[PDB]
Amino acid sequence: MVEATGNNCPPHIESFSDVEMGEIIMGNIELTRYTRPTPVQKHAIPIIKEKRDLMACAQTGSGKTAAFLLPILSQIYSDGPGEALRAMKENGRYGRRKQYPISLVLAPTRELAVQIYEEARKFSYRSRVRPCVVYGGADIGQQIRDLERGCHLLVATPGRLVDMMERGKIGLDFCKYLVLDEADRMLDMGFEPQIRRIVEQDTMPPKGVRHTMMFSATFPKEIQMLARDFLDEYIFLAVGTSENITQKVVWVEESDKRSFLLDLLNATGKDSLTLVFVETKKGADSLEDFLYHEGYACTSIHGDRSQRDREEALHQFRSGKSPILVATAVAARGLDISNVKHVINFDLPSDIEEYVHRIGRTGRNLGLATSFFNERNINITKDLLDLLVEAKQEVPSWLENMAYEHHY
Ligand SMILES: Nc1ncnc2c1ncn2[C@@H]1O[C@H](COP(=O)(O)O)[C@@H](O)[C@H]1O
Repeated sequence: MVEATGNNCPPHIESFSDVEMGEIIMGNIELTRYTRPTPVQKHAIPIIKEKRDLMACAQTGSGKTAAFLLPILSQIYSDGPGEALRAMKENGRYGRRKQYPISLVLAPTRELAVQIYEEARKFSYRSRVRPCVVYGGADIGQQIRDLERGCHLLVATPGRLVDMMERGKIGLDFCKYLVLDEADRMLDMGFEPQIRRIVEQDTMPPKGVRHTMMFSATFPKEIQMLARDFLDEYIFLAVGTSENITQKVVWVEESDKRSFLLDLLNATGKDSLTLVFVETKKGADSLEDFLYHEGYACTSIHGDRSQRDREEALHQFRSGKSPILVATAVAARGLDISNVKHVINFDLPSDIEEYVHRIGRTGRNLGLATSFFNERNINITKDLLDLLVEAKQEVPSWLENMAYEHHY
């Protein structure tokens, strides 16, 4: 889970439409095919939309890039500087030869800057904002020519940005959004003097005028001290498994799933915790009852359970008194369940996205996900095949077969 702490902290959201980001952003989100905000996004988006400074301890895989880009671009579209007044300000003797970014994102490496820039383009599509990216280790002439086409949003490595500033190619006078991404890694690389020259020693509006966000995977003292210097009345956001997981997919008819489950639980040793996902609340109650009467210590959680029922279930699971948890996915979202050795998709979900999040509960090191598949699940065939192949897992032969069927 995610915790956010500070004075008057805006509450989190559940979906992108919970804040009014406008039609350009919302249409771009549909093109990007994000369906719901990740945990860091759920917190960071309303924080940024409310114009609050943010210190976020979060890493890659978080969705931290869109967590900052979405609300920043949204604000620029909603209430960015007036076009014509701004052109008067930026038009020199030779035309627009120096650019004045509304938003600056600092990043440690060319590879990270480029990723942030590519995500920005996904969200700046059909808007007035042209993002741009500059980085060390590549021809500067080329970058300067590109800046001249427009950077309302500039992504940059710190050394190359200082170079651009010294050359008079970039002005920070109107820069209203500053993001430091992987701030820890930037300090590790010795960029702090460059960052201080960018932020404190030139023309960037000071904290409380500009809006500032910092992201790092770690939070040492030096980062807390940078946050204190750079951030005004900020909120502290702390976020609490990829290929550590063996994935088994087996063909199981509905009337066979309980028996198949028993065999899986019989092969379980130790105190290994098992998470069993089912489709429905009824399904959860019914399966927990079957297991109890079969002599298994298990518990269950779903949406119609009280907060007390839920706390009691988690207590037994976490002590390992009842080392099998039966859950609907909607019920498991948000609660802390880590040391799961085995995730069982007793029923598969309709979307491969939900599949990925479910199996992400095991091996945060060794982990196992076993999924029961039948005719009800034809619709995820190709996406599941793509996922298995990508993770270098065993692909059932019948799955590759079904994947290419044009007759059934
Ligand atoms: N709401 C979302 N839904 C699905 N994928 C996302 C979402 N937000 C970010 N991502 C993806 O998550 C991955 C890691 O993002 P990041 O942590 O921003 O490096 C990238 O592939 C993003 O495109």
